[PDB]
Amino acid sequence: FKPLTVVDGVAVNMPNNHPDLSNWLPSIELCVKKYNEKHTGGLKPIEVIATGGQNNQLTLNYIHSPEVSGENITLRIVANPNDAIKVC
Amino acid sequence: DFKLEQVLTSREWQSKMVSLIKTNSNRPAMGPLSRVDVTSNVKYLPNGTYLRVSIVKLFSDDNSAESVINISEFGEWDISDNYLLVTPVEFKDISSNQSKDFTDEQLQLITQLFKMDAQQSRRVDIVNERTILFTSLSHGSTVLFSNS
Repeated sequence: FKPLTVVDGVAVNMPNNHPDLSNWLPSIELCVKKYNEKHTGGLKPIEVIATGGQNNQLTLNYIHSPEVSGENITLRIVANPNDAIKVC
Repeated sequence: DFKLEQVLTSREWQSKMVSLIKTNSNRPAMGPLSRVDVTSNVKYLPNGTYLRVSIVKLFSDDNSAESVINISEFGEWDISDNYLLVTPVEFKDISSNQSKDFTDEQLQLITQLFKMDAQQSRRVDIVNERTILFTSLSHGSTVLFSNS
């Protein structure tokens, strides 16, 4: 994978050769931070992998350390980027 | 080259996805849908067959699931380089609705849309020893994890 951004010291990555996700960033920053409030220490993600963008749909996959990777989850936002900030 | 096959077949795989929909104002043939929780379990057998069961909960305003769909699946699977090529053979849906928010036709549509995403081929990325990521051509993705 390749980096997109970092939020609360969690690396937000995206696939190699992925489209431009920079138009989502404020929504990504917010949805990572609002997730961290429930997930401290050992529950905190070691990365988030973003995908989507095309067709007004963003996907964030939360990766926890492999000791507790049963907490791994996909959050999908079905909102245009202007709406997406209000969803989180 | 079957490295990827050893990973998929060695384990049963599980996932959760929450879909949050504030573009709900753009589709009333889905109805008052605000949120969707999907929990899934899948095994890929060395046969070249898989089986999958998914629990879909639909939410309106209630932090209560207005409607639950159980979708059970069976099919063929194959690999080509990093791509997992699925081929569904049967999709069974059984529904439960404890609410007047959702109509039969809206649950049927949402069942058809989960059937449309289940049919698609997906790039497999190994995230760690317990974790894989599936990515579709439409750039949608899901993270799967395994217990033991």
